[PDB]
Amino acid sequence: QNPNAGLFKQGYNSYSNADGQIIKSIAAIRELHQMCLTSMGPCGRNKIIVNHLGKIIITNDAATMLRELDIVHPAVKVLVMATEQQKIDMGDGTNLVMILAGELLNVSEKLISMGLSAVEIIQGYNMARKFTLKELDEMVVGEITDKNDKNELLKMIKPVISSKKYGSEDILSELVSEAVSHVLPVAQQAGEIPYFNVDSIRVVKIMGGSLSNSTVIKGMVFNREPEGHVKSLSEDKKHKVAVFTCPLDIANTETKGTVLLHNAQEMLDFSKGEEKQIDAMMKEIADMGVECIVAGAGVGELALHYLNRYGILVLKVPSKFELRRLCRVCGATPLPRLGAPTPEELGLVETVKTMEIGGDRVTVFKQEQGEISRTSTIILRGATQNNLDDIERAIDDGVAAVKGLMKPSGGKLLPGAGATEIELISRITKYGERTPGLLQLAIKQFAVAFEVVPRTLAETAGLDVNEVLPNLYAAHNVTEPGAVKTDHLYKGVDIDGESDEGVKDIREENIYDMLATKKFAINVATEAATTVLSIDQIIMAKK
Amino acid sequence: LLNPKAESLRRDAALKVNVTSAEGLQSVLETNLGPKGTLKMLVDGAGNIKLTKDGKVLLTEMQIQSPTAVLIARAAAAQDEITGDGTTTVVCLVGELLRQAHRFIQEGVHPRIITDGFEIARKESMKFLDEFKISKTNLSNDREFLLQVARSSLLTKVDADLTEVLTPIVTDAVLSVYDAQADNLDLHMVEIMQMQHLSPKDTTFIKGLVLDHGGRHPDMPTRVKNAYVLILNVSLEYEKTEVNSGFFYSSADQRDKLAASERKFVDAKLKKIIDLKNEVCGMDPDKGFVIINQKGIDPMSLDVFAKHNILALRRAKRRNMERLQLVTGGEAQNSVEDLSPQILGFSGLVYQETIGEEKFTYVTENTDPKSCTILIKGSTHYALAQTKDAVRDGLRAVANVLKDKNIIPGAGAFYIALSRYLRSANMNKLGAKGKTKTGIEAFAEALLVIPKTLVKNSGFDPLDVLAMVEDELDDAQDSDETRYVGVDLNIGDSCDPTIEGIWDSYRVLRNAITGATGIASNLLLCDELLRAGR
Amino acid sequence: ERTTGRQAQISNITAAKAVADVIRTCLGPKAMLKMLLDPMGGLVLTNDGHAILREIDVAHPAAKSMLELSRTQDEEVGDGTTTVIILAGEILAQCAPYLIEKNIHPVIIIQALKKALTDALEVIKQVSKPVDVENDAAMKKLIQASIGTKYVIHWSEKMCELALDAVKTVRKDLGQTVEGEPNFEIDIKRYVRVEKIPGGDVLDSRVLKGVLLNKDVVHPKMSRHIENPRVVLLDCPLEYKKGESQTNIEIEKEEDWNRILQIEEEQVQLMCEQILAVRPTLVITEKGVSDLAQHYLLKGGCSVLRRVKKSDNNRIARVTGATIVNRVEDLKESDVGTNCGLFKVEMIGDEYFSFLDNCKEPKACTIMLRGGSKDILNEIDRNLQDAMAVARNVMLSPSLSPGGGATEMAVSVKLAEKAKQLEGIQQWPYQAVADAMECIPRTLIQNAGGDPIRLLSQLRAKHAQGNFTTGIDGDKGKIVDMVSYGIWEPEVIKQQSVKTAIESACLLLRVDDIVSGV
Repeated sequence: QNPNAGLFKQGYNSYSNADGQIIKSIAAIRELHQMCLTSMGPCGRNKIIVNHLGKIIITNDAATMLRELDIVHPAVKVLVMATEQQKIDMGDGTNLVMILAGELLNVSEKLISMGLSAVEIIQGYNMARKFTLKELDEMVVGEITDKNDKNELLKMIKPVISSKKYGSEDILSELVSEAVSHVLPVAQQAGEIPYFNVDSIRVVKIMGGSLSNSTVIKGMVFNREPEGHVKSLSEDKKHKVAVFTCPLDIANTETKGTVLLHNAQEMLDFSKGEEKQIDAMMKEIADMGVECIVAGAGVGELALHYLNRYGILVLKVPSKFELRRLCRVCGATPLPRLGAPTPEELGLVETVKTMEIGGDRVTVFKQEQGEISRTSTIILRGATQNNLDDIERAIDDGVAAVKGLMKPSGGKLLPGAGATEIELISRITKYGERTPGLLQLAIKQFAVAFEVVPRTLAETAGLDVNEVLPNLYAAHNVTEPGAVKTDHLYKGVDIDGESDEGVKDIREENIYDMLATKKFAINVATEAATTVLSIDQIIMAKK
Repeated sequence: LLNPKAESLRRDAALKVNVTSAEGLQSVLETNLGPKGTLKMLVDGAGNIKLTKDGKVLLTEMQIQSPTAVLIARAAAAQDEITGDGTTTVVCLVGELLRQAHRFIQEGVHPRIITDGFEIARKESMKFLDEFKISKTNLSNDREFLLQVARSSLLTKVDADLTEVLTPIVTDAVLSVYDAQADNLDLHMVEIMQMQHLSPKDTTFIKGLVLDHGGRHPDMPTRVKNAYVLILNVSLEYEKTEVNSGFFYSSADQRDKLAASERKFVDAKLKKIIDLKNEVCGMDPDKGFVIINQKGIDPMSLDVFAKHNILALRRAKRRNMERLQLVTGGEAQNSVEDLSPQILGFSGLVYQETIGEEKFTYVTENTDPKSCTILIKGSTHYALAQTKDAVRDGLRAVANVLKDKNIIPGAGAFYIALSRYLRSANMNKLGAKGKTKTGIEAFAEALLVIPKTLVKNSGFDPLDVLAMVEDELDDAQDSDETRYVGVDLNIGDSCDPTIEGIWDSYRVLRNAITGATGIASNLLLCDELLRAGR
Repeated sequence: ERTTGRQAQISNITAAKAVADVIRTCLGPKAMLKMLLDPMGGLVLTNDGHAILREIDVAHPAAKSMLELSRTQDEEVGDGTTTVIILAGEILAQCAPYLIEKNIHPVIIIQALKKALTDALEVIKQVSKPVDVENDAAMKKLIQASIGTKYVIHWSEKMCELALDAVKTVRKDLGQTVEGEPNFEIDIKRYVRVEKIPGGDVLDSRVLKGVLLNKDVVHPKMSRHIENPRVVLLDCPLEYKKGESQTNIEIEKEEDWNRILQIEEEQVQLMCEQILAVRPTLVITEKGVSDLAQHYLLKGGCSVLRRVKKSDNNRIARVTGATIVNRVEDLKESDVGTNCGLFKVEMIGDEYFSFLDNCKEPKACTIMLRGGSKDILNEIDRNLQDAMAVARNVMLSPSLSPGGGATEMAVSVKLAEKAKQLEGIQQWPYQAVADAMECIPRTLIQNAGGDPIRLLSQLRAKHAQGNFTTGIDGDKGKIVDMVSYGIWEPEVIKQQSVKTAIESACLLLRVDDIVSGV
C-alpha cells in the first residue's frame, strides 16, 4: 500500500548517501575492525575458525582470519585488498593497516556528523598523510648496520615474532637468527644487492616434546620414508646425487611402452628385459660415482633390489617443490630418462644421512665444504598442534621481515610499543593547529586515529586505559629546563602483567619497529580509508 | 477506453513517470561532476568491486528498470562515439530541463510551446558558443596548453594526486605520436599496458614497445645498447609430430644419432645467425645485437645465443612483430637460407624487466618509432581499471583538442555566460513569442545546472559563488575589455579560466547541448504509455 | 467470452474509442510522441501512427477489425490511415447516445450513415480545386508536402524531379471507350520498381530506361563491356540432358562413366552451337550452367551469364528484343541486339551490376537508387515511394481539398445545414456524424497547443462566412486562409478516408452479438 518513489534502477541491493550510507559502510567495516583490534600487540589473541573441510583453524594473524572469513560488503573488500597488498609488498603490518584504516573511517564518521564535506576530509587526510610520512624520517632512533651477525639480526627478529606468539619470542628469535645465518652470504653494509630470500628458509614441525627441543638444519630435509634397504651414506665428501622424474623401472619409449605379462612367454621375455635394463642402468649410474638416486615417482621391486645391490640411497620425492629445492641445494638437473648419469647434470652433496628427531627419522641433504647450500630448514617440536601452527606463523613472519632489511628504509629503526604513534599524534596535532582552514579538523582527527595503538596495547595487556593514556601523554609531552627536550623521550607502552607503575623505556627491552613497514602501512591505510570514504553510493545489478 | 487485459497510462501519469525517472538519473549522476565528485562501486553479479567516475561506464554497467531512464542513459552514452565525454553533462542538462518543463506545465504551458522555446534557445546557444570560443594556436611548442588541457581532463577522473604523474605522460605521448606534419592524429599507435606489481604512482612513459615473450638463460644479456633488430619467422626449436612420439636410445651412439635429426635444422640456422652476428657488430665497440625470432626457441639455441652475448626472444606476437617492423625498421626473414645484413634494423637501449610472476623486454629508444606506450601499474583491479579509463580519456581529449583548435574556457564560465546571454538576448529581441518566453527561461535556468552541481560537489554553496561570478560578469561586460569569469572549486571564490588553466572541449559542449535539447524535446512530447507485444 | 445486445454495442463502441485514442496525437506536423513499452524492457518513442497501430495489440474483436481496415487502407492509399481510424472512432462514439439511450435500431443508424457519407462526398467534391498537371512547379510543390520531415527533405527538389520523371515515363493513358479512359494508370510497384545500389549520394539517383541485373560474368576472363550486345534468353540449363523424371547415373565401370561424360560433353557442345548459331554476344540462362557449357560459349567469343530469373528475362526481352525459349533446341533466330544502348557493367559501391539502358521508354523504367548505406537506401526508397504516390494521386485525380481541417469543418457545417430538411428520426445519427467530422480540427488545435474550444468555434464561424477557405496553421495555431498558406491535400485521400471511416462505423454497429466457437 505504501507508494515507492525515487527508485528506478532495480529492486536489487543498492545503497546511497541520501540514507546515510556513508556511515553505514563505516558501521559495517567496524564488524571486522573489532575482530582485528584483538590481534595487534604483544598480548594479542587468536580466534577459532571452522574451515569448509570441518577442520579447526586457530591463528593470531588477522589476515588469515580475513581470508577464512566471508567478505560481502564492498567496503570490507577494499580493506581486505589493502591488507593483502600490505602483506605481499611488506610481509608484515597487516594489523597496523587494518586498524589504522578502521580508526580513520571511525573519525571520518565523526567528521561527517559534524557536517564537514567528504572532499575536505579527504584533502585533510592526504595532507596529514604527507606530513606524517615526512616526519617519520626524523623519528628514527637506531639503525641496522647490516653486519649479518646473529646479534644484530635478533634486534629486528625479536619484535617481529612478538604479537604473533607471546611468551616464546626468546627461542623463536634465536631459531630464526640461526636459520638466517646459515643462508646469508659473506657480505656486510650492502643494501642495494639482494642476498636473502623469503623462500630460502623452510619451516617444518614434528609432534612431541616442546619448543625448547627445536633445532635448525643446514640443508634440505625430507619427511618421507626412503622406501628402500639403504638408509644412509658414509661420511665421504662430495657424494654424487642423481635426480630423476621417471620412476626407477625398465626404460620404455615416450609413447605407450606399457609392460604387461599375460603368459609364460611374455612373462619370461619381459622379466629378462626388465632385469637386464635395470641392472645395466644401475651399474652405469654407480660407475659414475652416484651414491644417491632421487626419483619423483615410485621405485620398482627390481629397482629396489639393484639399488640395494650397489648401495645406492633410495628416496622418493613426489613433491616437485622439494625436487626444485634439492636441485638448488646440490645443483643437479632432473633427468627425464633413466640410465643417463651425465656428469654435467649430476649434483654433489657433501653429506647425506638419516637423522632421528623425536622418534621420527628423516633424510637430510646438507653441505659442509663444497657447493655450500643457500637454504636452511627449521624443525619445530611440540605436543600441541595449535602452538606449533602459531610458532610456524611467527617464524614465517620473521623470515619475511628479515628480507626487508635492505636499503629502502629496511635498516632504519623506530621506537615501538606506541611511542612512535604518540610522537606522530603530537606532531600531527601541532601541524593541524598550524594548518589554516577546515583542514585542521581533518588533521586533528587523523592524529587522534593513531591513539588506537597505545589503547590496543593497554587493553590487550589488561591495563586500565584511563590511567595509561594520560600517563603516556604526559611522558611524551614533558617540560624540561631547556630549549631542547632531554631525558627519557623514548618511553613506550608496557604490558607488565605482574606489577609496575607507568611504562618502561624502549631501550630497556629494545622494542623497535621497521621504518619502511610503518611508512608503507600508513600509506596503504590512508589510501584505503580515502577509497572507502570516497564512495557515497553503491549500485549493483542482480545476477 | 481500454481493451480487456491491457495496460496503459493516460492523463499526466506519463509526465510524472518521465520526470521522476529523469530526476532519479540526475540525482544518481550529480555527484560525479567535477574534480570534487564522488566514486561509485559497481558489481555485475561477479562480486568484483569496480570504482569509476566515467558516465559511460556508470550508465552501461548499471541495471536500469525505468524504460525512460534506459533511453536517457542510452542517448547520453551514444555521445561517446561522437565526442567521448559529456555523458554526465548531458544527463544533468536533460534532468534539469525536464524539471523546469514540468514546472512550467503545471502552470498550463503546453509541451509544444516548450519544445519550440527549447529549439530557439538551442539556436541562440549555438550562436553564443560560436561567438564565445577561443582559437588555440597551432604551434607545436605549446606544451603548456596541452598540459593544462590534460590536467583539466584528468582531474575529473583521478584523486588530484596521481595527476602530477599521469598528466605529463599522457601529454608527452599524445604530442609525440603526432608527426611533425599536417597529416592527422591516430591514437591506435599508442599502446596501454597494465601491470599488477607496483603502485599506480610508479607509472612512467615508454618511448617504444614492450615484448612479453622472451628467452630464459642465466647469462642472457640484461642491458643492450645500440642493438640491431633481426626478425625471423622460422622455428629454432626441436619439433615433434602431431601424435605423441619421441626418440628412445640404449647407447650413447644411438643417443647422438637420434638427437642429430632434431638438432640438424637448429644448428644449420644457428650457423648463419652467428655468421650474421659476427659480420655486423662482431667487433664494433659500443654496439649490441637483439634477435626477435617470432617462432619458438629451444634451450640449446638459447644457450648458444647467450654465449654469444645475443638477447634472444621467442614466441613473439604477430602484432608486436608488425609494430617492431614499423618502429625498429627491421624486416621479417621468412627463412635463414636468404639471411642478409639488410634485414637488420636498429634500436636503442634494450633491456629486460624481471617481475615475480612474469618478465618483460623493452625495445625503446628508437630513432623514429612513430608510436608510444603507456604502462599502467597498480595493486587492485579497480585501481587499474580507473587508471586505464583516465588514460584513455586524457588521450582522447588531447587528440581532439589537437585536431580541433577551438577551445572553450571551463571553470563554469561557459554555462553562466550562456545563460546570461540567452536571458538578455531573448528579453531584448523578443523575436520568438510571448508564451515561448516560458520555454526560453526554462532552458536558461536548466543550463545553470552544471555550475550548480560542480559547486555542490565541492562543498560550497552555489547561491554565493554563483552570485559573485554573476557580479564579476556584469563588471566585465560593463568594462570595455574582454574577461572570462568562472568558479574556483578549490578556493570557492571566482577565477579566470584562461589564467588558471581550466578548459573544456568545444565539440563536447556542442554535442552535449544538442543531445540534451533533443532528448528533452522527445521526452516532453510523450503523452501516454502503451504496453504491447505480449 | 460472449456478449450480446446493448452491452455488446457498448463494448464495441468502447473498443473503437480506445483504438482511436491511441493515435489522437499522430495527426499533423505537430504530432506528439507515444511511449511503446516492449515486453523485454525496451521503449520506442516513435510518433508514426501506422507503426503504433501495427505494434499496439488489442483484445476486443472490433479493435482487430479496425486494425485490419487500417492495414487495408495503408495499401489502398498512402496517407489518411490515422484520419480513417480517428474519424471512425469519433463517429461510433457520437452515435452511442442515440444507439443506447434513445433505443434507435442499428438499421436506421446505418441508413443515416450511408446518407451522411453521400452528402459528405458531395461536399468534398464541392470544395475541390482543379489542378493543372502540366504545371511542373505546382506538382513539385504538392509533392513537397509529403517530403516534409523526411530524410530527403534537403534533396526534395531532385526527389520530386525523379518521381515526376518516373511517373510520366510509365504513364498509360489507355484512351478508349471499352474499359473507360484512365488519366495515366500509374503503377509504381510494377513499372517503377526501385533497385538499391550501395554507394553514392542522394542527388546521384537517376531514372534509367532499361533493365539492371545484379549478376556479373561467370568467368574471370570473359567480356565485361559490350557496345552492341546481342542477348539470348533461355531457361533450360546447359548440362547433361535428362528425361522428364528423376534420373540417376550409377556406374561402377570407368569405361561407362567415360562414355557418359563424352555424351554430356557432346550434348553441351550441341546446345552451345545452337545458341551461338545466331551470333550472340551474351547468353542469359535462368538455370545453372555447367563449366563445359561456359567454356564452349566463351571459345565462341560470346559471354555467359547464369542465374537470371524470369522476372528479369521478361524485361530484358523488352529492351533487347531477345526471345525467351524454354528449351535450347527450340531457340529461334529472332534474337536481335536492337533497342539496347549498352552493356556497361560499371561498379558502384564495390558491387558489380549490368546495365541495359537505351533511348526509349517501353512503358517502364528502373530507378538507380544510390546512397551511403542500406538504411539510407531504404529511407530514400520509402521517401521516393511516398512522393510518387502523391504525384499519382494528383495526376489521376487533379483535384485538391483544403488542408488543416478545413475540409472537415466544411463537411460538418454543410451536414448540419442539410440535417434540418431531413424530417425524420435519422436526423440524430446524421448530426452525430456531422459533429464527429469536427474531431480532426480539434486534434490539430490540441497538437498545435492553442485553445481547443474557442479556436474550433472561430473555425466554424469562418467556414460559415468564409466560404470554407480557412484553416489552422501548423505553427501559428491561429485561423488562417489556406489559399495564402498553400495547405492542400489530394481530394482522393479525403474521399477514401471518409468512405472507409463511415463503412467501418456501419460494420461495427451492424454487429450486436459476439459468440464463441470454432
